[PDB]
Amino acid sequence: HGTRPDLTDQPLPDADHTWYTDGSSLLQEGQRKAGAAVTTETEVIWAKALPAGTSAQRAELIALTQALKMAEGKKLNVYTDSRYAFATAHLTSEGKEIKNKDEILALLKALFLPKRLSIIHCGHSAEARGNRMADQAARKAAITETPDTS
Ligand SMILES: [Mg+2]
Repeated sequence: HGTRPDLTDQPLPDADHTWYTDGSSLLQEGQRKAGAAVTTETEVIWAKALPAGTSAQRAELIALTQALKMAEGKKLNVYTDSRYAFATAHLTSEGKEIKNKDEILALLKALFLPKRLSIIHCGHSAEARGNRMADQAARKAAITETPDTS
């Protein structure tokens, strides 16, 4: 499925990591704030504010890419509530005239870092709690932290 032949959409039965990702972009009194995060069901393992103006879609790609990078050499089940990020990870060919070009390139390269990988798209279950955790962490970073650029 996609550029990476063994990529599955169903959870691996023996993953080393089960992570949740989210990218956020909120309009706070006319100012565009953004953030991204990677979490386990209950703990934040990476989160940061992104440059002013960063769109939600761009932030979503950045978060998923970070998860892939941190899981290099391991078996990863990673969740995303972004249809856009999920679909992008399955692209096999695209032109230069596309939005978020740099982020897409980084994602496509990162797909090959994990030993085994499942990217899953989407309550009171563990997966619902994890997705909610990533959402809260990305929004918290966007609203309460300062970005490294801009
Ligand atoms: Mg999302």
